[PDB]
Amino acid sequence: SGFRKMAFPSGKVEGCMVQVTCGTTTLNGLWLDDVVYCPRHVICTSEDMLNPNYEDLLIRKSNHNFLVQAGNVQLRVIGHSMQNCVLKLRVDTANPKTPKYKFVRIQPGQTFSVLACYNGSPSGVYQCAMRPNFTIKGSFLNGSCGSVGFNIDYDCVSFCYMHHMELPTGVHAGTDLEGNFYGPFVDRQTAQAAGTDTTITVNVLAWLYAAVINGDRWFLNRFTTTLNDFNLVAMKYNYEPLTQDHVDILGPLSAQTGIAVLDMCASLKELLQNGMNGRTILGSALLEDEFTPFDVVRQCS
Amino acid sequence: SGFRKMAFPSGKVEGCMVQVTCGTTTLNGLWLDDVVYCPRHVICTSEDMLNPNYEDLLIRKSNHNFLVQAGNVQLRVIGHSMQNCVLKLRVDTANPKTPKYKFVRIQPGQTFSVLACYNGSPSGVYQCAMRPNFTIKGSFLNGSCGSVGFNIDYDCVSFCYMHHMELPTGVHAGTDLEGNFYGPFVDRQTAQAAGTDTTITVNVLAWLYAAVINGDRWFLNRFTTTLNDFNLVAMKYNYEPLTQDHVDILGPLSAQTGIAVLDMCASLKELLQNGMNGRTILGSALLEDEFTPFDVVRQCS
Ligand SMILES: Cn1cnc(Cn2c(=O)nc(Nc3cc4cn(C)nc4cc3Cl)n(Cc3cc(F)c(F)cc3F)c2=O)n1
Ligand SMILES: Cn1cnc(Cn2c(=O)nc(Nc3cc4cn(C)nc4cc3Cl)n(Cc3cc(F)c(F)cc3F)c2=O)n1
Repeated sequence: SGFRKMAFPSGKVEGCMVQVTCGTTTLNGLWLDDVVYCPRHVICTSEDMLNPNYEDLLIRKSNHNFLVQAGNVQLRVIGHSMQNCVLKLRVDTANPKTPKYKFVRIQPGQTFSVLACYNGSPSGVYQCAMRPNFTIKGSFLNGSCGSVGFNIDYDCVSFCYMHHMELPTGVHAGTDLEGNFYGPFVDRQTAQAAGTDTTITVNVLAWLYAAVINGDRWFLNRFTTTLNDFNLVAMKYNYEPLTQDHVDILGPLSAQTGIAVLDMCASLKELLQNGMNGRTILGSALLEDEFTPFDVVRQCS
Repeated sequence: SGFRKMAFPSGKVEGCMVQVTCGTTTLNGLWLDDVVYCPRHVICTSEDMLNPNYEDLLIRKSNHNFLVQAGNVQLRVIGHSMQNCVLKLRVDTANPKTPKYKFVRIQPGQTFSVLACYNGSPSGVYQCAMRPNFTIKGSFLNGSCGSVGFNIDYDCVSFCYMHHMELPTGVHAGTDLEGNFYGPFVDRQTAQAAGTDTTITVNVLAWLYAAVINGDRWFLNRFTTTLNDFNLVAMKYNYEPLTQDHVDILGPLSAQTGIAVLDMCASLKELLQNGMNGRTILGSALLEDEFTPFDVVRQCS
């Protein structure tokens, strides 16, 4: 029993982080086989950071301009290329601890583990979700550029996020491991605004099922609603649309608990309309939306 | 910016977990140097589990009754001893990935990372606190016995918890790595009740400082209170006493934010008396008490 914000064990990823330095600019890189992946922002001097032309900046570089340090051992760069917003540095040594891995891009509403990293040294691990507005509400300080987000399936690490910058609201923006940004952001040191966010409805329902599995049932009721009558109220509360696919994905949880999805939706409608009234669900006083149906099944087996 | 429930990177601990089997009973063990540490409950058959006499059960065992599996490799047991509620199995192979480590016992109110483990295989990592009543609000399923909790300081892993059982309220009880239980619990398969819990006041104040560092200031006020007038109200709300040592420990956070501790206490008194009124602090709608002052400084550098 119990329900926590649970990350994947980070060991397989810790063994891949290195430090990348170009000039006096430094950040974190990801060493897989004989390639190091890192934000291309590393080739910016402090004067290039506001408005870089990255093609210009990189053609002025050679392999010897890149200092890669894997803990103690300096890795010799023997090639460099740029792929969208990530730089690829070929090194003369394959990482002997390279896990089986994939580069996957995730969807808004999906979760992943973040290994926060500073000067190539892992500092902490936490779980988060990609928000509907393509930001993440991370925890990152100066020096965290290049930290990665990932999921693990069996023994395969699916890398899905590489951290780039913090927006003025304190939320975070980055790319997939092919260098393509999540959301309408660009890798310049300029203030950029996140769009309006929404609440991930299917995740809230998944978490309510987790509560029932763990014996929190006070919010349940005998009522039911239709899909469209639910979506009419929820969207007044800045909730995203609940599709039949979302209802379908919630199937297994509905089966294990014996509570129909539209029955759970009637509970959520009342919680939205009435609040939670000095009560908690799984230790929280608000409706938690950063647990996917898969996360719930994973933790509530 | 940002503030999350952040665990330590788990790699150094993942490399130490093994599976221990005695008869048909199986659980997780911790392999450090040439010793495997695990709950002594493993020597119980299903019929011994309710009311074991562990000295009796163990004298009837020999080294060949213990199957230790480090992933693929079977470790040969060459000795066994029992220390309080943990069993020590000497093996013929030192763990080549043994980190620098210590066995430390933690205090109620202190936090640690949990590596949840099943059949010797790490599954997830999360952060939690030792509650004032010496339980932890973990997330554990069947097969998690022997999972460990830890902190990391520089490169040294300080092991502080080994998981044993789940209580009827769904909270969790275990021992330090010397086998001495936290709290008034015993390793028998009988229903045991946790005592009444309290809220960790110094941690709530630390988290309010974290909020101010992250720009959440709506709960601040121009008032101040005395230590004893604060403790009179807080204890009406099942909060633990705030000592001058607690005020002293909060010193650095008070200095970095320029908010005196008893000024922050006046904010907490109002939050307790008035509630939070449809507003959130660092993404939570209740007063979070599982972040220590050190956790805040760690994450809000
Ligand atoms: C508060 N915070 C939260 N997350 C972050 C991540 N982050 C970062 O770590 N570094 C950044 N700028 C750099 C300055 C450097 C100074 N030296 C010596 N080396 C440096 C390297 C970097 Cl990468 N930034 C800002 C930033 C990074 C980008 F990749 C980008 F495209 C635009 C940006 F404005 C940053 O956000 N900090
Ligand atoms: C739901 N939950 C949450 N945490 C836990 C931890 N936990 C556990 O993992 N196993 C336990 N009993 C066993 C049964 C076995 C069956 N086989 C084949 N092997 C087994 C091994 C164990 Cl250890 N228990 C119960 C329990 C474990 C103890 F160590 C103890 F002292 C008293 C107890 F009641 C358990 O709580 N489950």
